[PDB]
Formats: sequence, structure tokens, C-alpha cells
Amino acid sequence: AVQQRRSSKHRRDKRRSHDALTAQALSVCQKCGKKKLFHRVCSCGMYGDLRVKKAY
Amino acid sequence: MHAIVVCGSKQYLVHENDTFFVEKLEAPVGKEIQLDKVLMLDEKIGAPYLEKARVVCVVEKHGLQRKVNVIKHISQKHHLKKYGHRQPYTKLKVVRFVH
Amino acid sequence: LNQLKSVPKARNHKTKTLGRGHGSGLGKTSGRGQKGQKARKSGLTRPGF
Amino acid sequence: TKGEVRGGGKKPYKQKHTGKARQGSTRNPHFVGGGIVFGPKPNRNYSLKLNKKAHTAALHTVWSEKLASDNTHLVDQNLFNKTEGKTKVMMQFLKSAKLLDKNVLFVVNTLNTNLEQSTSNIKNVQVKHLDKVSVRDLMLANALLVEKEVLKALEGKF
Amino acid sequence: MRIKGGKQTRVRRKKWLKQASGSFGTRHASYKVAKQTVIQAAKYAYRDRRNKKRDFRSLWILRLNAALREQGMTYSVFINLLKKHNIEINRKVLSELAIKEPSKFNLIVQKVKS
Amino acid sequence: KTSMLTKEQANKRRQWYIVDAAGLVLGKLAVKAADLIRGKNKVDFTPNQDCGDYLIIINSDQVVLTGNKKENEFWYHHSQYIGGIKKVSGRDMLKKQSDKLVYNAVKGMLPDNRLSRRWITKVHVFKGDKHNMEAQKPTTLNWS
Amino acid sequence: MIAFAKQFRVRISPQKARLVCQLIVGKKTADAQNILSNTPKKAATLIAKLLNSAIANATNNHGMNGDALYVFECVANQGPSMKRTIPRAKGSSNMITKRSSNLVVKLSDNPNERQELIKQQKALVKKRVEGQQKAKMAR
RNA sequence: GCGAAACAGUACCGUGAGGGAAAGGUGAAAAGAACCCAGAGAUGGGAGUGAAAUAGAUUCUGAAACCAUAUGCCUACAACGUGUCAGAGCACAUUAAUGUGUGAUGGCGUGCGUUUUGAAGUAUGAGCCGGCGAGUUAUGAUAGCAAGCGUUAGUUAACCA
RNA sequence: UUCUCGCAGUCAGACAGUGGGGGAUAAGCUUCAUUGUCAAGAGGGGAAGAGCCCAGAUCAUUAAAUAAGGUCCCCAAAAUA
RNA sequence: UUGUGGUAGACGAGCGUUGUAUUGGAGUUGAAGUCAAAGCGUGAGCAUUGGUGGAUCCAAUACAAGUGAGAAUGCCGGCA
Repeated sequence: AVQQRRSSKHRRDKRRSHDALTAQALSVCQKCGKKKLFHRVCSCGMYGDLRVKKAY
Repeated sequence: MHAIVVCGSKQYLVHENDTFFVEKLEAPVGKEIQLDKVLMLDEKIGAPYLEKARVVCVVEKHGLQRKVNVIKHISQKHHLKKYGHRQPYTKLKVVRFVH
Repeated sequence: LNQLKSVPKARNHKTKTLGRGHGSGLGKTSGRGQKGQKARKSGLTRPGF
Repeated sequence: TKGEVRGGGKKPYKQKHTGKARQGSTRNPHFVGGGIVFGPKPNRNYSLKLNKKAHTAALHTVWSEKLASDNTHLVDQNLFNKTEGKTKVMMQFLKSAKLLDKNVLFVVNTLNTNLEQSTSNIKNVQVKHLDKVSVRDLMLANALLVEKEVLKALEGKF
Repeated sequence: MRIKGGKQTRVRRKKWLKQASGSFGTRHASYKVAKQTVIQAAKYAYRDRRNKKRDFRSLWILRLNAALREQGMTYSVFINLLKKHNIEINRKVLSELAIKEPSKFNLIVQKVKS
Repeated sequence: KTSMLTKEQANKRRQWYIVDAAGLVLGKLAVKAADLIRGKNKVDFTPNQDCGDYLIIINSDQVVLTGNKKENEFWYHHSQYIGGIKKVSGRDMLKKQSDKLVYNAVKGMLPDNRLSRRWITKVHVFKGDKHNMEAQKPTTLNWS
Repeated sequence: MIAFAKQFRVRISPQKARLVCQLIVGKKTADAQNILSNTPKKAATLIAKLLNSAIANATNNHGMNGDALYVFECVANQGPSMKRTIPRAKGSSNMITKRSSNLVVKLSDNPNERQELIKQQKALVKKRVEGQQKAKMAR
């Protein structure tokens, strides 16, 4: 169904301002640069186990 | 000191060089006028409008109050009728109220 | 007179236009009222009616 | 007007089942493409009627109060004889006239061809005929000369 | 002949709608809601000019009666004493503010007796 | 013109007060408490500044029920349910919670504002005798 | 400051870009570039690349320092869109709309430039009132 | 203003009769942004032209409506067309003006037009603004008013000047 | 308030009360005469209270006392016996 | 003194839109459009200055209305 009026800016912001983003995990690399997410492979290959991957 | 005087249609308690606003009374600015509509003459009260405690005052300035733009209308009708009324005001102060 | 001093000689009478004004009247009212035959395009009626 | 607009008009939608404005044609006198009911026609009379008695009275009073104007001195054949068709002599006169600010009318009835040839090179030179004039322009020139031989002639028409 | 009405109407409605401002959200960036706000403010000012005298007089009477009952008398008896005798010229707001003045109101206390 | 009445603002000064007069009917005590916590006894009164007083009450459950109201006095408090109304007995609220009865009375005799509920918060009435503000030297009074 | 890049007609929904720009505003170069790269969106990497290009412009072209620059402004305001018909059921139809935005980015070196505009406005009002008062002496 | 300045009955909408809009302003002048910056380039930025790129080509003014932002205020026990009249608190000192703006909190306070005896209305229709939109032209009479006129006053028609 | 001019708006009102009619003598029901109100014109109060009391409201005042009504508190104001 | 409750309804007088008929004055040392502000009036209005801005306007007297815009589920641009 629908009402007989419109929804102003304030109602939307009360809906939108609580849709705001949040923070994330982080992982400083202990052997290289290219700071990466936690529990994620750094973007320069050399990972803890080994260079499980590449830089690109 | 202190004295309640009557001027225009309002009362005011006046002290040394007391500045306040009163209703306009078709009087010039700067004149030293002695009012006889005064009471509370130094903690003394008079039924016949106690006098001989003269209060000489000087008008600080005159002016026009904010515009009273009355829109006389009826609800559920437009009936817009605007007219700007102005009630003149008067700023004044006592000089030394020589008694 | 002239094109900068043409003072009037007092011949100009009030003109009534029924479709103008809200604080000057002649609004929706238009000097006729709004009901019945008077609220339609029923002007210019035969005087024999 | 509404019915004199080129272009087909009809109801573009249905009467019911449409909560918008209902129109029997595309154009109405609330449109910005045509259809306004009330407008001008090339027949507005704007006709004022002036009586012959009133016309003569106006002529007489305007002439009489122009007699008292700044430019009231009389003219004759003399300046026509002296002047040529050249605007040179006309602007020499203007220099000697000292009345450049006035739009002086060279009102003549003899029609000296030098005046018609000349008298358009400055913002004050203008020559017209005598018998074909109007009171509006007669009092509007703010100054203009009169002829000496037409006194009884102007008296005749009053 | 086509009469110009583009800018002139803009200026007219700009003058008309200027009085509407300082409202919650957006009640001043339109015409009808702006008229609503302006007319409500005008009627509020009209009713103030009509009745703030009685409002302030009632407030002064209430406060003055509270002070009287602090001193040990009611407004009815006090005004009766002021009326039937003790011809004194003083207003309610000034009477209630005279308490702040040291002993000036107490002077009224011993003088207002019939 | 206008006297330009200005309110006395930005001042924190209220004394401490106590009363032990349980035994009299609800109405007079409730109206006196409402006047005391409202600011009806100030020569220099200010409605939008500290005006209400601080009254603590000791042994407020000694009130007796007068007249024929013994098995007649009850109050309505309806929770938004099916038959959620609560009907508590007057003859039992005397021994049971009675300070909240005075709270309800004074809150019913006050003008409904945020200041009204703040005045309600500014009242410390309890059935017992051991409290905390008695150490603040509460000036004993009665019916203010 | 410098490193500004106006981008009108960026065809994208403004419902999402302005919010993320507001979240991003108030961060340095690398600590924002890495998080933009660590996004599943389709705009953050391009915003980081544009920021790098703008920093290059500021440092090389204007000869700026590029030692304290941070994100001073990011917003996705109204953008002209393409609105055409779209079929529906029961023989009805609607108007589909593919929107755009007006991308604009500004950077600031100092935490200031919120009050420099205030000082400019103060100078403007002072010179305005000076004209007004020299007019008043003409009364 | 011709629907039709703008490549108009054009694109387009119907088989067919038929219907059908919008689209001018650079700079006096391209002297149209050479060289460089990041990039894949668009692009944006310098550099330069230039009176100026709020003169840089969606280049004649460039608003309202709208989209957002933070600077000074205060605000997350909160029952309010949310404002009035009072007034704390905060920042400035003027179109010198009962200083200017914001506003802790209190007495008070159901939007608009409609026909409606009566709608805040559970009747009505409207989000917004921009432009635009409704008592009309001629002819004839009546009446009021203003002007002339005179003791058959005046006006012309057609036609001519 | 008698006479001439004409622009009007108006025969779809309601209500408060009295005498009525139909009606249970109900009607937020209808129709008469009849005193007024809103309509054509508002305030306070009556818990909000259209026909209820003061009732007649150029404007401005933070001035005086009253009318109906109210005076334990809030919504004002009062007690004495 | 009557005074100003007052709907429709009747009565009177002004301001304003541009344009015209003009005497006058103002424009690259800026004319206008544009928007802000702690003025002026009794009302239709005058604005004062500033700036974006870039070549035409403004005061006064007479006349013309397609002459004063909130409602027509009014047309419609833009935009929620």
C-alpha cells in the first residue's frame, strides 16, 4: 500500500545515515609493503607460509 | 534615588540618570521637563500626588516602533488586507531630579 | 498641456473587471456569486426570460 | 483565438480513468502554444469624435496662446528671397537663431522651395505647411514662427 | 503588443515570500507553505498585541499574591485594604519588584494598613 | 512602554527541607508539596531557572484512610493488553507503597511540562526512615 | 588548496558515490588509496587514480609541496540523466532512468580554508559597508 | 511571432483519413587552449594566447527550484503544524538601528481554497519553483458622470481634399 | 424608517428559546409564527463545548476597575461566621 | 459626535507592469539582468551599497492593455 503524503529528506536520512559504512580489519605486512586486510594475502607475493602468490 | 513617575500611560521607577523607554507624547528631544505625576518620593507616599520633590528629565531620543503590518483576514478565505501601523516611542532619562 | 505636465481635467470613471484581485475583491466572487445558473457561462441572457 | 489555430485538436486521453486535467481539445486558453480566448483584432476603433465647433474653438485658443509663446515674431517673403536651397545658409541661421533647443516649425503657406530642399541636417530643422497642421503639433513644437499675411486667413476659420 | 511579465512576477513573488524564514526543515522555499508560515506569524503577533496585557497582568497578580501569602495576607484582603483606604498609586509589577528594594516593600507593608 | 520583565537566571541556591506529618488526608499534603517544589513561595520567582525546592520525607506511610473510603479507593493503571488494567486497593496502599501515591497526586496537580517531571524527580519521599539527604541538614517545615 | 578535478557527466547513480565520498573526506594520500583499492565497488580505484593524477598536477604544475595535502571535498551532486520509456505489464509502461553525477574533488594542505572563506566574506562585507557609509556621507 | 529562425511538418506517431514538438547568442578577434603534468585516452591541471578563461568552446545574463557541506547555537526521557510571547546560554558590534544573528526552557497556540448553517477532516485538490493562465473586441440603447453648445442647437452621410 | 436612481447577494440556512403540528408528544427529524445568535461577528469560561453569560472587539501599551463566571493546587482568583 | 465586528455586496482614491507621446538626466571612471544586508514609507512601492556581471537605462506627466497570478485533479521546464 501507499500513504497520501511524501517522505521528506529527514526520514530518508534517518534511513540513509544508518546505512553508513563501517571500518575493516587490517594487516601490516611483516616482510614487505602494500598494507593488506587481515587474514588476506598481501599484494606483493611473499606471504607468511611463502610467496603463495605474486605482486600483481 | 528612587521615584515612581507617571507619563504617557505607563509608570516607571527612576534613579540617577535612569535611561528607559516610554510612550511618545508629542514632546521635543532634549527639553528639561519637570513632571508632577510622580510618587514614591524617597520612601514617601502621597495620595494627592505628593509633590515638591521635582524630577527634571531630558528626552534621549524619539523614534518609530517596529511596523505593525496587520493583515486582517478570515480563515478559509484569502481576505488579505495589509496596513502598516506604527506607534511612536520615546527614549528619555532624568537629569538630576532636583527636589 | 504637454507630454510632461498633462494634468487631468477629471473625466475618468472607475472600470470594473470581474476577474482581477483578491484583496481588492472581484476574485472568485466576481460580483456574481457561485451557485445555480450564476456559476456557469450563462451570461448574456435574453431579457424576455 | 481558440478556434483559429492551425493544427488538429482532440482529446488525447480518456475522460474517466484519468486523474489529470480533463480537456476536450489539445489547446486551451491556459496553454503556452496557443488558444488564448481573449486578444486583439485588427478592427479596434479607438475612435474619438471631435465637433466642428469644438475643433474651431481649439484652433482659435491654441493660436491665441501660441501668439504669446517664445517664438511669435512674424515672417514674410523676405527670408525666402534671401535664403537659398543650401543648408549652409540654414545652419548659418541656426547659429544666428540661438534657439537650437527648440524644435521650431518653419510653418509657411507660400511653399518656398528652398525650405523644402533644405532643413534636414540638424536635430532642430523642420518645415511643414500652414493649412495642414494639428493643435497637438502646434503646441508641441515648444516654439514656431507665424506668417504675417495669414492673419485674416486664420481669422476666417477662427 | 506582448506585455513582459517574466522578471516582474519574479520580483513580486520574491517580495511576497521574503517574510517566511527561520522555520524547521523547508517551509520557506515555496509559496503556499511560506504563506502558511507568514499568516501564522501574523496571527500570533496579532493575538499577542491583543492579550499579552492580560497575560502579564495575571502573571503579576499571581506573583504578588504569592509574595503576600509569604508575608501573611491574601490578594483579596490586600486589594480591599488598598481600595477602601490607603490611597496609593502603584502598579502590580512595580509592587512585586519593590520587594527586591531593601525595606521599600516593607514600608508598603506598614503603610497599606487601613 | 514595557517594563521589560527579566527573569533571575544563572543561580544555584536551594536549601534542604524535611517533614514528618503522615496521618492527614492526601489532598492538602499533595498541594503543599506541589507548591513547595513548584516555587509558589518566592518573592523573586523564576520559572525557567532553579525555583523548585528540595524536600525529603521521612515515614510517609503512617497515613490513615478516613471516611467511608476504606473498601472503596482504587486507581486505574492500564497496560496495553487484554484486560491489562490494574486496580490496587486503597486500604492496602497505606501499608504498601504510599510515597508513589503522593507522587501521583502532586504530578496530577502540576502543569504538564518537562519541568513538571523534573520537579517530580526533585522530590524524595519514601515510606521508611533511613535516607541520604538527612545528612544535608534538611530544614524542618510543614505545609509549605 | 590545489589538485582539483571537476568531472561533470559521470554516468553513475548518485545514490552511492556521495556517501562514500563523505566517508573518504578527511584522510591523507596513502591511507586512503589503500582502502580505496581494498573495495569491491567500481569507483574507488578510479578515485584513487584520479587523486594520484591530481597530486601529480599540484606538485609538478603549480609547484606545490604535497607534504600535508588531504581530501578536502568529495561529493556526487545532481547530474543530467537519460530518461526513456520501458515496457510493463497489462499493456502499461514506465520511464526508465539512467542517472549521472557531477564529480568534483578538492584538496587542502592546512586544516584551514574553512575560515579563509570567512575572512574573504568579512573583507567583502567590510568593503560593502564602506561603500554604504561613503554613500551615507553623501546624504 | 506562420505548427514551422534554430535542416519543419523534420525526426517521429498511424496502413488511412489524421497527429506532431524542441532546438540564437565564444571572444572586437580562435589570437580554439601550442609545451609540459598523471594516465589508456577521454579528462582534468598547469603553460601560453588573450581585457579576462565567471571569457576555453553544454563559451549572451546565468537566478529560482533542487543537490549537498561546515563554520556560531543548542539538541539522543523523547509526547511537538514543533512557533508565538518571555527568556537563559553562544558568536559578532550595524542600512546606529527600541544592536545584530542562534536559541536552556516555560503561559499560549488542529495549514490551505471550495460549496459549505458547519471540514484540521475520515470530502475536495495541490511537492517545488520558472514561464504562462480567466470578464474580453465591435455594434446599438439606457443611466451616471465630465465637456461644449445655444436660443434650429449639433452632427455629418456619400464623396472629395 | 417617506420618495427617484442602480450596481448588487439572496427563495438550498442552521441554531438557541417560547407557543405549536405531525412524531413515543423520541429525534443531531420536518414545517409555522415568534425573541435573538452564527450566519454577515471574535475573546474568555463551560473538559474541547456556533448560536450559552458578559456579547459587540481602528491600532499600540508589560496601565484602572469591572460584567458573567471562578477563588484548596494545577487553570488565575477567598476568606470569615 | 457617529465613529472603524463585518461575508458576499455597494461606494471613492491611489501605486505598479512594460510599451508609447515626450520635455530632462544616466552608461567601459559601467546601463542592465543577478542575488545579500542591523534602511525608508500609510499601502500598493522607493530602495542604499556591494559584488557575478557586461552597453544600454532612469525620474516625472498623459494613453494602451494579453496590466498586477494560490489554487481550474491549470499547460509546462527543472527537480525531489
